[PDB]
Amino acid sequence: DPKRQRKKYETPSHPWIKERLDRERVIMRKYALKNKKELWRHETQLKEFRRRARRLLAARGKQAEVERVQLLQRLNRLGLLPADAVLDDVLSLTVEDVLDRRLQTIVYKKGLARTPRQARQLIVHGHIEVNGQIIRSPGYLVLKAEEDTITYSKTSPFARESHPERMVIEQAKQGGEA
Amino acid sequence: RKGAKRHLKRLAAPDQWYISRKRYKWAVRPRPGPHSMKTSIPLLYIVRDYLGYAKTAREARKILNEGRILVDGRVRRDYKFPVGIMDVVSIPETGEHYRVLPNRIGKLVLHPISEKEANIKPLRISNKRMVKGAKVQLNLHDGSNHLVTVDDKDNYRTAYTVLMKVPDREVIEILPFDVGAYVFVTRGKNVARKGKIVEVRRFPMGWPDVVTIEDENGELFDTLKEYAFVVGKEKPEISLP
Amino acid sequence: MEIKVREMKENRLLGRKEIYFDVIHEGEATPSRADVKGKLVAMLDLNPETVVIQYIRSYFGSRVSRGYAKAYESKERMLYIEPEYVLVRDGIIKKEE
Amino acid sequence: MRVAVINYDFCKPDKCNLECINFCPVDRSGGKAIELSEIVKGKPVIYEETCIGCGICVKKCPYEAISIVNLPDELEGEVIHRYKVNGFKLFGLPTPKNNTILGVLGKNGVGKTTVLKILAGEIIPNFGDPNSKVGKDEVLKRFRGKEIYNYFKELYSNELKIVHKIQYVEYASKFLKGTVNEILTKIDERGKKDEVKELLNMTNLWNKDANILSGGGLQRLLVAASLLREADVYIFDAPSSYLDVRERMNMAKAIRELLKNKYVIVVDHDLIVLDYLTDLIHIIYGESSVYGRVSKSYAARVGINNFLKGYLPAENMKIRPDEIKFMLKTKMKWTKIIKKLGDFQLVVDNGEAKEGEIIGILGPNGIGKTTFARILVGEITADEGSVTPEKQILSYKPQRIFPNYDGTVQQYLENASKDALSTSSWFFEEVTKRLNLHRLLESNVNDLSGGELQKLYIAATLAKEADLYVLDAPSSYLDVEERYIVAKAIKRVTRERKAVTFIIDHDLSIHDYIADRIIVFKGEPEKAGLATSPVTLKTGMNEFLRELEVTFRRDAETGRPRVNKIGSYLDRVQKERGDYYS
RNA sequence: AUUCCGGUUGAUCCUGCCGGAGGCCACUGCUAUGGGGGUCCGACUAAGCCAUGCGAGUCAUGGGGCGCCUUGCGCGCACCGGCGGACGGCUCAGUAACACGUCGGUAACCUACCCUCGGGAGGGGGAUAACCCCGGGAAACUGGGGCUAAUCCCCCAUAGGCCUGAGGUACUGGAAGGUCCUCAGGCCGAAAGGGGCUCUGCCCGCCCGAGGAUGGGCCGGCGGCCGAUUAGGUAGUUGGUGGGGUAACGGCCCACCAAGCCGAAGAUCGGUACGGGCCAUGAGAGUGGGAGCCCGGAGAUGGACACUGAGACACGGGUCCAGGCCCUACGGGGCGCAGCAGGCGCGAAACCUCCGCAAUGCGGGCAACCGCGACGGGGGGACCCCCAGUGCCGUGGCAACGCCACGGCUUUUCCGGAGUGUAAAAAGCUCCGGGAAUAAGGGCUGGGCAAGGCCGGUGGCAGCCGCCGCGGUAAUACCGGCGGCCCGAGUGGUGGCCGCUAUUAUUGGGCCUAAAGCGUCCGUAGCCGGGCCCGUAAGUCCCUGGCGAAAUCCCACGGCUCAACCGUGGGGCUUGCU
Ligand SMILES: Nc1ncnc2c1ncn2[C@@H]1O[C@H](COP(=O)(O)OP(=O)(O)NP(=O)(O)O)[C@@H](O)[C@H]1O
Ligand SMILES: Nc1ncnc2c1ncn2[C@@H]1O[C@H](COP(=O)(O)OP(=O)(O)NP(=O)(O)O)[C@@H](O)[C@H]1O
Ligand code: SF4
Ligand code: SF4
Ligand SMILES: [Mg+2]
Ligand SMILES: [Mg+2]
Ligand SMILES: [Mg+2]
Ligand SMILES: [Mg+2]
Ligand SMILES: [Mg+2]
Ligand SMILES: [Mg+2]
Ligand SMILES: [Mg+2]
Ligand SMILES: [Mg+2]
Ligand SMILES: [Mg+2]
Ligand SMILES: [Mg+2]
Ligand SMILES: [Mg+2]
Ligand SMILES: [Mg+2]
Ligand SMILES: [Mg+2]
Repeated sequence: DPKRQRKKYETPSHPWIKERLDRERVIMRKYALKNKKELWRHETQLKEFRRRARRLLAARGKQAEVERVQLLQRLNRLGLLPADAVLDDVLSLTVEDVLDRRLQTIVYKKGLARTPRQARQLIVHGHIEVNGQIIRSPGYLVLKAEEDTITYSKTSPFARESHPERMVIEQAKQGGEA
Repeated sequence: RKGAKRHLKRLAAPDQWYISRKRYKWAVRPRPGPHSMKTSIPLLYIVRDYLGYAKTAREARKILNEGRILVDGRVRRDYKFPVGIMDVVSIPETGEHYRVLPNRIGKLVLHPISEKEANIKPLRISNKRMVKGAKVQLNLHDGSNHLVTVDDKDNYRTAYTVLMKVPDREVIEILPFDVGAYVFVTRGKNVARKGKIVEVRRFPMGWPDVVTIEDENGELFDTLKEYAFVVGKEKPEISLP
Repeated sequence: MEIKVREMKENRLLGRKEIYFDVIHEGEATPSRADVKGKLVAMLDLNPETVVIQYIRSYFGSRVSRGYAKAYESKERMLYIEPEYVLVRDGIIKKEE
Repeated sequence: MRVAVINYDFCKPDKCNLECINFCPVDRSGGKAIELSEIVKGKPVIYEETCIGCGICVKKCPYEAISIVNLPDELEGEVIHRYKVNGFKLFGLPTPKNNTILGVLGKNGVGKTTVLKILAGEIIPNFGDPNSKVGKDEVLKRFRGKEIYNYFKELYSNELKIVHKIQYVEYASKFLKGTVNEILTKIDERGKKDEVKELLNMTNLWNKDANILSGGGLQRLLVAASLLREADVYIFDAPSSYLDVRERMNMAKAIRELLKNKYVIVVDHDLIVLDYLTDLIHIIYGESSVYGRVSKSYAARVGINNFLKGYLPAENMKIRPDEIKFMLKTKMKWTKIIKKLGDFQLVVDNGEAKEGEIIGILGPNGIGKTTFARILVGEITADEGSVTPEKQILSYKPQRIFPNYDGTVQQYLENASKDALSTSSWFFEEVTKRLNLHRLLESNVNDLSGGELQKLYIAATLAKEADLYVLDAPSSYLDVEERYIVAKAIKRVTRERKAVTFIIDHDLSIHDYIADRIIVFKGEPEKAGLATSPVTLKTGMNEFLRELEVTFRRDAETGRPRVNKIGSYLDRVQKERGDYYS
C-alpha cells in the first residue's frame, strides 16, 4: 500500500470549455509555453498557495501562525508579494504573476532575449546564469534576490558584445510586461 | 518465525539515532549490552556518522580494533556495542570526551566535555537485590551491578543516583531522590529538561509513580520517576546540555 | 587549473590530513588526477608518495569541480587503510596481476 | 506449432461423454482434428495437420489425458547465421560454461560444426543476410544484454587462446610433418607429454611418422596436440571417430583429467563416451540442411534419453515422431597373405566368402584392416598370397574422407552412375531417398557435413555396380539412425547384386546388425597383425572383446548398448560366462 | 470548480434510470528524441511443474597431519573440532483467529552471542577422523584393519542447581508461592588455566552464580467483513476438587464431582479474505482497496511425525503416506525454485540463465580478512514522477494565428574525442570539434463537446453510433482528400474503483396520484421521553502525565543546476488506549 509518486499538476474538469480554452491560448502565446501541462503546473502552484491561505484564515494559533509566517516569507522570497503583505493578498494573486516569475519571462525582460521563444532557447542551450549557476530549466521560478544576478554565461558567445545576436538584442533594449 | 533477529532495517530502526533512514537498506543491529535499544546507539554510528572520523565501516572497525575509543574508561572493540545515556566516549589521541545524552527532540547527541568530568558517570540505581553472602546488589540502569553491604544498604535506595569513577568503579557522591534534588529527564515529552523536584505521586497498583519538577524559569512540569534522573542535590554538577 | 582549499582537518586515529578543495577550470575540461595532485603538493608541500585523491567531481553548469584528497603520514598507513581501487586509480599500485 | 497428444492410458471413451471432440472448435466448424478410430481401442486420435493447439480438449477431458506439445519450426527466432539465401540457418548458441565440459549431441546436418566455428571465431554469424560482410563489431552490439556477449567480447579481444580439433582429420593430416615425438615437443606448452602418452597409449606410435598413420592413431595425435596446447577454451569436433572402444574410453579419460578448469566443448556421436566425458549436453534439433535450434543444458543421461525418445521436457518439443530403435537383425577366396610395411608384420589366414554374405572386420586401432583393404583393391601387393578370382570388378571407399571435389552432388552421383539418381531404380528409392540426398542434390560438396559427405561416398561406392565392395570407416561422422539406415542400404544392395562386402568399422552394433560373418585381427598394435579365418558373429565379437577386456550390456526393451565399468559385477559375470556383448 | 450536460412529449413540468465529462489501477492499438529520481515489472489465472548454474559459510592464534619452498621464517591443502546455518531472501494457499493494531500484564516463563559484578578453573582417563594397508558398489554411498591429537568425549570431587519441611524477617515491590539468613532430609551435578605474543606480564578465551539486555512464549481489555432463503449451538462442552504435563498459567490432558457456557446487541453454520501502517477517490461527510516499502503472521508439492540445538517440528537438514518426476547395471538411488536469473505451462496479462562484495549490513574470525543472487551496480521494459528537445533571429512575400524565400546565430539533443566519474565499466558532468542537421504523433471533427454550410465516392447497401442518433442520389454524422480542434512524447480502446449520485441520503432522499404506510389493533426487547430540588460524577468538557514505530502527508529551510529525490526541524496521521 505504498507511496506512489503523484503528479504536481492538475488537469481541468472539462477539457473543452471555450472560455478556458481562449484564456489559456492567450496566456500560452504571450508567455511562449510548450505545454498546457506547464501552464497547469503553475496554476496548481497558485492553487496550493491559495488553499493554504484559506486554511490559515480559518485556523487557530501556535501553529497555523508559523505557517502563516512561512507562507508570507516564501512568497516574498519568490517575489510574488511585498514584505508588508497578507493572506488577502495571496488570494488576490494570479497565475500571470507566477509566469512572470519564470526565468523565460525574466530573460525576455532584462533585455536579454528579444522574444520569449529566444529566451527559451538561450536558457536551454546554456547561455543564462543565475547567481553564477547555469540553469537550463525555463520554468525555474526566480527568487526576487536572484533576479538582479541574471546574466549571460561566461562561456557563452552572447557574452561577447561583438556577437551578432547580442548586437540585435541590444539594438532592441526593451522590457516591462512580458 | 523460527528464531531470533540478527538484522535491522534502517527504516525499522530506533527513532533516536540520527541515522539517515532511506539512504541504505540496513543498519547495525546493536548487540545486547549495557543499555537498551531505546536508550542506545552503536559505536559504529558514533565513530562514523557523529564524529566523522570515518566515512566507512571498515575504517571504523580498524580504529575500534586498534583501540582508540574508550567507553567509560574501557576499550571497546566491537562496532555493535551499545553506547547509552550519560555515557562517556573518550578519544585520548585527540583529547576529547563526549557525554552521550538525549536531545530535546528526543535523539541522542554527544555533548563535549573534559577529562575531569570524563572520569565520572552517574548511575540511577534502579533496583536492589539481596544476594548470597547476605550482600546487597544494586542493579543499575546501564545494566551494571555494584555490591555493597548491609551497613549502608539504607544509604542506598532504588531511584537514587550514584556518581561512579568508571575505570575503577568506586562510588563517590550518592545523590538521593528527594525534594529539591536537581534532576534531568531522559525520556518522554519533557526530555532534555531539568530542574528541582517538587512532588511525587504514587498511584496504587503497578501504575508508575510521577514526579513534579520545577525548571529554572519557574515553570512546573510532570514526568515519570523512572525518567527522572538525578544529577545533583541543588545543581546538576555534571554539565548536561 | 586553480586550486582553492576549503577544509583541511587532521585525523590522528587513522593518521591523515583530509583536504576538501575546489578546482576552478574555467574554459577547460575537468583536470586529471595527476595534474591536481601536482598542484596540490605544490600548494601544500606534501609527500606525493602518500597523497591520495579520493574524488574530483564536476557539477552541472559550474566549471568548479569539488575534490576530496587524503594525505597520509606514512605510506604503510596509506596501504593499510586506503582501498586497492583508490590506490590503483592514483597509480600507486599496478593492480597485482 | 503446438498440437495435442493423448496418453491413451488415462483415456476412457466410455466414462467421458467425449468432451474433447464435442468442445473442439475444428470439429464444430466442420473440420476434423480429433476423431474416434478403431486403429486404437475405439479411442480418439489427433491429426496434427489440423489441430491448432488451443487446449480446449485438454481442459475438458476429465481424466487429464490430453496435453499440448511443441513441434519445431523454421519461423521464429533471432537467426544467428545463414550460409546461403536458401541453404541453412541457425537459431541460438550454447554458452560455454567456465569450468564444465559441454556436449553437443544433435543429428547430422543441424549445426554442430557451425556452432563450433562461431564459438571458435573461425567464422562470423551474419545473423540475416549471408552478405553484409560485417563481423566482430555489430555482432557484439547485437548480442548485447547476454552472457555470451562476455564470451565473444573476450574472444574477439583475443583474451583467450582457443584451440580447435576439427572434424576432418585428413585435412588436418595434410598440414604437419616430422614424427609424433618432435611434433609434440614442438607444440607442447604444458609439459604433460608423458601423461598423454600413458593415457592415449601412444608408446608404439611414439616414433612412427605422421604420414604413415592409421586413422585412429592420427586422431590420437591430433587430440594430444590439442590437449598439450595451452588455452582457455578447448573444442573437440567428433574426437571419437576412427577409434576403437578402449581407445575412445582412454580419450575421454584424458580429456576430463587434463582439462578441469577450462571451457570445453565436445561434439560426438558416441552415446557411450558422451555419457562419460560430458557433464552437460546441449541438443541440436531441427531439419537437416534446413534449420537448427539449440536446446537447454540437459545433463548427460537425461539429454541422451531425451534425444532417443524424441521429446525434450523443457521446451516441450516433440522433435521426432518416433524413438530411436537400436534394431537387432564360393565367389572369392585367398591364401594366407603375409605383408610387411617396413615393420608391422601382417598375416591373415584365408577364408571363403560364400555368395553375397557380408564380412565384417574387427580389431584394435593399429593392426591391418586398411592395409588389408588396400591389398584387396590392389593399391598394395602382398609380400605373399593373393586373391582368387583376381581381376574382378571392384569398388572402394577408404577412411581418407575429406572435401576435395568442386562440383555438386548431382554431378558426383552422375559421374558415379545413372542408378544413383534415376528414380527408375530401386537403388534410388532405397539408398538416396532413405539417406536424404534428394535434399542436397544442388549443394556443392566442399560445403557439406561430415555425415552427408560420408553418405555421399557410400552412395557412389554402392552405385558403382561391382562384385567386390570395400568400405572402411563408413559409420564415422554419422549418427545412430543413419548408421542403421546405411547398414540396411548396404545389406540390400549387396544381397541384390549377390556380391561380396568387406566392412571395416569399430561399431559392433553395425556388425551385429548386418554381418553374417566377421574376421578378427589380433596381435601387438603396430608390430603384428594376426587375423584369422572368417568366424561367426558372436564368436568373433567375443574374441575381439576378450581382447581389450571390454564388456557390453544391452537393454532388452530397446537394445541400447552400454559399456560396463571395469571390474563391475556384470563385467565379471559376462566374462566368466563368455557372453561379451549380450 | 461544493458544477453540470444529452436522452421519455406534438410541446411542458416531474420522477427516475442510462450516457457523457474527471481522476487512479490493469491489459491493449497507433506512435515514440533525451536525461534525472523512485519503495515499479509472473501479484490478478496455475501455493502448477521445473533443465542448468549460483544463492552460508568462516576460523591455520583449537588439534593432529599431508605437501611445497635446499632448510629456516613461511605458503598451501583438506580432515577433526568450534561458531553460524532457526537470520536474511520468497510467497499469501490457509486463517474471521488474541492472527492483527493498540493499551497493559507475566509475582505464571525460556533466552546461545553481549554487558556488569562476584567467584572458580582441582584430579584422572579414553576413543576416533585425517593418515597408512585393502577395498566393495553402476551410482548414491560405504566396509574392515592399523595409528594419533585436541578448546573432542567420559569419570571423580568441590562449587552450584532443584524439591520438600521448619522459622527469621535483611531486600525489592502497589502487592510475596519471590530473593536473602539458619537448620533439616534428599536428587541432579560444571569447567579448556586452553591457545598466542614483545612471556613472569598482556591478549583472545573455559565454567558457575546474581542481574540486565536482546529475542521470544503465554494472558487480558478495547478495536476492525458479509449472510436469518443459516436459530438454537456445545459434551472436555462451562466450572470445580485433586493431579499430571509443560519453560511456564491454563480442561492442555486425566480421574472424580456438578450443570454449566454461548445466543436474536445474532450464537452456530456457511461465504469471502493474510492483518495493519497505508493507498485511490472525493469539497467534505464518505465510498473502495489492503501485490510492491516497513511491522507482524503464516507457509515451503499435500498430510503427519521426529532428531539436534539457546532457538526448528527446520525453503537450500531427517522419516513415512499420497501424488508426480529423474538416473539405474532393475539390485537400488534421488528431486519437488512460493531464493536470483532462467524455462515449460497457464493465461488479456510482467525482464538478464549479467557484474561485484567497492558501499550498507550479516556470519565467522584476536585481527587483517573471507563469503553472502541479501545488498549494490548495470542492462530489458510507453511502471510512476521531475526537467527538457524536435530550433531561434531578422528582412521580404503569402491563400498573413503560421508558412515560403534570402541572410545570420545557437547546439540542449545527434555524431566523434579527451578528462572526471565507476569496484571496474556505462551513464552523467566539464571541455574540444562538426553541423539546423538527427528527431511528432494519436484521437476527434452533427449535438452532448473545442473544431468543416468544402470536395470526391457509396447510396437502408457498406458502414458509423459511449447516449441521442446519421445513412434509402444534394450525407458537414460512413470511406477518402484538403482543412481544422484537443492533448501532445504521448494519444486512443477495453475492464475495474472513486466521483458524477441528495441513484443508499448521519450531514442529506423519498413513501395521495410517479417505486414505496404492514388490513387494523395490542404489546416484549430496543429507541425517544414533561417540570423542580438534592446528590453522584458514568458519559461529556478542560488541563496534564505516559503511549499510539519509521516511512508515507503538510510546511519551511538546506544539498544534488532547480525540480522530482534526499536531509534538518516543526506539525499532523494512526479508531485510539491509559
Ligand atoms: N560453408 C557452408 N556453406 C554452405 N552450407 C554449408 C556450409 N557448411 C555446412 N553447410 C550446410 O549446413 C548444414 C549443417 O551445417 P554443419 O554444421 O556442417 O552440420 P553438422 O552439424 O556438423 N553435421 P555432421 O558433421 O554430419 O555431424 C549442412 O547440411 C551443410 O550442407
Ligand atoms: N606405408 C606404411 N609404411 C609403414 N607402415 C605403415 C604404412 N602404412 C601404415 N603403416 C602402419 O601399419 C599399421 C596398420 O596400418 P593400418 O591398417 O592403416 O591401421 P589400422 O589397423 O586400420 N587402424 P585404424 O585405421 O585406426 O582403424 C600401422 O602401424 C601403420 O603405422
Ligand atoms: S481424452 Fe478425455 S474426452 Fe477424450 S476420450 Fe479420453 S477421457 Fe474422453
Ligand atoms: S488443441 Fe484444440 S484444435 Fe487441436 S485437437 Fe485439441 S481441441 Fe482440437
Ligand atoms: Mg559436423
Ligand atoms: Mg586404418
Ligand atoms: Mg436534456
Ligand atoms: Mg504464480
Ligand atoms: Mg510481488
Ligand atoms: Mg561430576
Ligand atoms: Mg486466500
Ligand atoms: Mg513449486
Ligand atoms: Mg505490462
Ligand atoms: Mg460525432
Ligand atoms: Mg437506484
Ligand atoms: Mg428519491
Ligand atoms: Mg509515523
